[PDB]
Amino acid sequence: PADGIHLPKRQPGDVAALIIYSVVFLVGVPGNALVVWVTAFEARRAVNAIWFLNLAVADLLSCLALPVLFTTVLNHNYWYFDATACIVLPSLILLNMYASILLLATISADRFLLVFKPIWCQKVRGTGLAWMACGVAWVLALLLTIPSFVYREAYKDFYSEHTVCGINYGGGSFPKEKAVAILRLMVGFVLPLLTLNICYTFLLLRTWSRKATRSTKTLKVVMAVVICFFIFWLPYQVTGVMIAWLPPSSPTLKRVEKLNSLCVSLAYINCCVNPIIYVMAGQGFHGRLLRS
Amino acid sequence: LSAEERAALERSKAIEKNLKEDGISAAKDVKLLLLGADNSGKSTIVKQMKIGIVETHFTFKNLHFRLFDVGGQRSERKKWIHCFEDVTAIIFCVDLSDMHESLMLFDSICNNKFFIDTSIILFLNKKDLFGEKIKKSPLTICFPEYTGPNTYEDAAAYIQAQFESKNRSPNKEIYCHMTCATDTNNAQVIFDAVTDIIIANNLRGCGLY
Amino acid sequence: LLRQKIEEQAAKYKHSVPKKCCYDGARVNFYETCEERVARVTGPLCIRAFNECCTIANKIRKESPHKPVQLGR
Amino acid sequence: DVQLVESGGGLVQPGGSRKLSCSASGFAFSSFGMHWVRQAPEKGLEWVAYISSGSGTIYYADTVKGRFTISRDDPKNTLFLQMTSLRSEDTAMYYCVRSIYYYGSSPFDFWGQGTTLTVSSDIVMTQATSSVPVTPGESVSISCRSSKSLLHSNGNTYLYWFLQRPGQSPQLLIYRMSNLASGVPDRFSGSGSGTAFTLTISRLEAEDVGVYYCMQHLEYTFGAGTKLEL
Amino acid sequence: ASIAQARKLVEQLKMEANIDRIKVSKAAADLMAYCEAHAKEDPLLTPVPASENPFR
Amino acid sequence: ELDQLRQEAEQLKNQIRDARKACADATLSQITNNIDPVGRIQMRTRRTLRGHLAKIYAMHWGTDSRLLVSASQDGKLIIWDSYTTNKVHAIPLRSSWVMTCAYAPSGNYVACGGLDNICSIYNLKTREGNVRVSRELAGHTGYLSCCRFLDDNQIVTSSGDTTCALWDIETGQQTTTFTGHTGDVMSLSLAPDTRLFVSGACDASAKLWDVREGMCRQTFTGHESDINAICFFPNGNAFATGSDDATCRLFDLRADQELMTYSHDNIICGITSVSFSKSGRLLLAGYDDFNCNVWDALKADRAGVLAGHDNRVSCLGVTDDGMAVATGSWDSFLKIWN
Repeated sequence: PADGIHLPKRQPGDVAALIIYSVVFLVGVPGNALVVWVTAFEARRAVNAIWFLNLAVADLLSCLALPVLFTTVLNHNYWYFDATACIVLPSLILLNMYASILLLATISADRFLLVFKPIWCQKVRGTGLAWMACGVAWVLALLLTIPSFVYREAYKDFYSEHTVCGINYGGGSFPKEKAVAILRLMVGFVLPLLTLNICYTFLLLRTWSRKATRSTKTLKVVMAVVICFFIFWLPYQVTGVMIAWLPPSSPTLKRVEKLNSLCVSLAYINCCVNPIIYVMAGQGFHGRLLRS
Repeated sequence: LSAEERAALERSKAIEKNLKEDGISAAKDVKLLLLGADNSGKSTIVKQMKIGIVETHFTFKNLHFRLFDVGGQRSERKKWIHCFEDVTAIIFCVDLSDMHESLMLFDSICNNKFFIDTSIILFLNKKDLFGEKIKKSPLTICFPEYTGPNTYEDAAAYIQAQFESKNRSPNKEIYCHMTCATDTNNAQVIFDAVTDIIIANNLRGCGLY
Repeated sequence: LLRQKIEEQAAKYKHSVPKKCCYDGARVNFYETCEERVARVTGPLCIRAFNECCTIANKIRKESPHKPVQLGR
Repeated sequence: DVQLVESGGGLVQPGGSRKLSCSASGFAFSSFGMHWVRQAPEKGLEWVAYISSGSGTIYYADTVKGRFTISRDDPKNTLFLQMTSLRSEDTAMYYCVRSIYYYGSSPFDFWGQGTTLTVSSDIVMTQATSSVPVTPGESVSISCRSSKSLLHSNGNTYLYWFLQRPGQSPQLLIYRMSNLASGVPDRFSGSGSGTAFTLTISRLEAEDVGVYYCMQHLEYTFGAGTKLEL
Repeated sequence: ASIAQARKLVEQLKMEANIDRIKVSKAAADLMAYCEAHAKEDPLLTPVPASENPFR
Repeated sequence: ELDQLRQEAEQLKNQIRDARKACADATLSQITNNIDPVGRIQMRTRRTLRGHLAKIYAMHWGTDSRLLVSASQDGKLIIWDSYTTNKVHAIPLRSSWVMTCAYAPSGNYVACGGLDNICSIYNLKTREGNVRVSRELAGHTGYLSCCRFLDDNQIVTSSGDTTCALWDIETGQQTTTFTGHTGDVMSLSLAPDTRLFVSGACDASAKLWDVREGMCRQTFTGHESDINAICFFPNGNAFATGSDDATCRLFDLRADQELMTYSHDNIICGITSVSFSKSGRLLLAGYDDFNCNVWDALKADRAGVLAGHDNRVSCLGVTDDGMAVATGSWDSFLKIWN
């Protein structure tokens, strides 16, 4: 005999985020690859393209790492990669996610600065400044995801069908999981969301009260960006905070543990829909792709 | 493998760097196509603005304004007007003391295929002495179809409306202004219009507008 | 380490049915507690042994279970 | 007009250090890539250093690498060759040689006056005739070969012919084996095929007396020189 | 006066009216002959091999 | 008195029309019908040149067929090494309003001009090393539409004051002014023998000049709108024009009339540049709808299309050896086609 008797276990409807993962992969990888292609050294003669090149690079990296997520969430969290992959791959996933978020925030700040300071800009506005801001965003994302590099490791004893990739928060009392979760929340959904909202509100207030810069396209694109960001990032952040704070003796943590995959897929939906907005609001993006 | 004459490639790269630096330096300047009728105040407006084809350049609030008086070419306009495409604005100025030549020129330059999406800074120059003309020669003389009050304000408003009526594209703006030859403020008006155009272009480049 | 406490407890067992369903009574079923796995008396000799073995397992794990965290978080 | 003047010559004890200055006036010094060659009191030319336009690339000879360094100051229009650990093999006259590199250009066109600095896988070119007597009004041929073929894959053969009149700086005669330098009389003509090269003078004049040096510019070298005596 | 320009124009017309004109058949034949003669040395009409193509 | 000779002028016009009608015993279309078609010529962009920043308006090849000239709104006149995509020179212009440029047949001098009414001639082979301006030819009262070098010491410029002139570069004077165009001259091309040239103005007429006598030899008036480009046939006994009605016409000098018209119903945009090939069988025309067309000059069929420019092509010219054709566009890009 193997054991007493096996069970195949439920795989709830929240695990059915496979559909979202595959949809995001197929709609993002080719679109983001071509967006990187057009927004590249071919178009890296203007400052306005560096931001979208960096954002599309982060999006493409996240989408290319998505197949690991798709093959793991279906595999019931059993991990079939080496421990060195368990230490580097999820940290790269988190790095690309937070790089995307912070690059979106910096793009919003850049448009706000262009609107409020058109004469201060065009004096100090070059490829160097855009590259410096993108590097700052990437460095901030790396600083955020360091606690994934230092603590994530796999373990498997008295399990044979499974080995699982997890996180080591041992040491002193000094709650580390809660501190890391609060840091991630503050630097990924409060400060970036606040910068987005403030910059876009000020941008609209300045542009609409002029009758020359006034346009409904600006309203549509900024509203779409902020609404997509909030809708597709709120469940992920709130579930992360809940799993960080709720005790392991789950009063209601079972539902959130089931919905983790759904929330992460919803988070990836925004990554998928960033290029959609970029190409639907472009200056002739399809023509540029045909020409380039 | 390149020979020892890869110094030619080095020189080419140095030339490219100098060209890029010159281009980014020139992009920081604002180009204005100054236009209008003969003796309409173009010379007066440039002289009050602190300074063949003649280019007038001045700096106002950290912007380098370049004004091109294209009135020196007594040839076919259509054969060289495509040169002045991609200018920030057209500082069109008229003489209120005059007139239908100005209206015809404004109609020609407002609906031109190159200048469809280019803002126009309209100056009703020399409005100080237009009161003297309107006090003795009513606007009915210049505009036979004009009927209504012959007051200074109403006549000026009617002339401004006639000039703005030659505009068809709703995506361009005509910032009308009056100069009266006192000036000391036309630079501010040009600066504000150029600021609007710059912000609109920045929004266009980012996909917002 | 606590890794070897399972054998220290299992030394009291003396029958192949308990032996099988203790060396496989202990497990990593993240989705269950003891009562969930034992929804039947999987004969009489396993309910006895597996109860103790799974209690040992779940007590030893919970101090630092090192559970899986789904990638992306 | 174009004029390069050098300063920094003198008597130095061996092992010391000294800097040679090349004050260049009369041309766009920034865009030119100035060289630096030397000539021993009783020998031929020997390339020393090279600094390009904008100081973006610098080269040295094997016998001088490390000890020396070349520096250019475009705003002051001067060329510096800081020499350190001087040895008795550095007793020579140092020439500051112009060169501008682009398609159709003529490198080594202008040469400096020179400063007498005295102290108390390489392509080698050989000129067989050490000296050949000549008479005015006749036609004479000077030929030098090279160990490696100088004809690059782009169809250009990189051979330069220089003439050094007695007590004068060398002057470019032929660049790339066929093109006459600007101002050289049309009497001189160049020829060659890959490795063997020849320079022919028709109706030699009494002013052409001097030593002829052929240099390869295929990669980072002169010849012994054929002195013509009337 | 306004008659000098008209006199110049009529003089120009008289001068250029006396140019001997050959039939368009001869001109077309000459054009065909030149094109046929130089067809063999046209790197655009007849594609040159990549060995002799300097832009490949 | 004016009408008394205006009637004579009209009679002379009718007489030349009748003479040209009598001389047209056939047409090129029914003579070259037995010639096999040139087929479909596909050209690929071998080299692209990405140095300019705004609106290349003109271009001229070198006699050595390796060095280009490029004049753009950026105020730079950069000449390229077309083989290796290298910039061997970068000439900053005093006035960025440039409408034309030329490379001397000897290669020593490069000219330029535009809305500044001045043909400034730049010396390349200077002893100082840089590219100075040798002479600034002034005297025109209209924009310089085109300018070509007869040799190192003679240049002919087509200006916007309805006149062309022949200059002496050493002295800087108008050696022989040409007049007779009612509208402003927009184009100019020199015959291979250099003894005569043609010019096309906005009066929809192209006239045949001669640099020695200074008079006007023949007038060709088959167009309907402003002429923007002219080029001789390689043998120098015909030329092809290009106007705003999207038709290129081939006039022949001997018969003094128009042989063929290269018009298609799918094009309604004027031509900006026209040039033949080395043999003269092709006819490369640069149209306003962002792309170039090649025409079978003996059959009028569209041999092919040269697309790849994102904006209007403003200049076009094949090399002397006929190896390649360069097209410059308002997209600030040059392309070399083979």
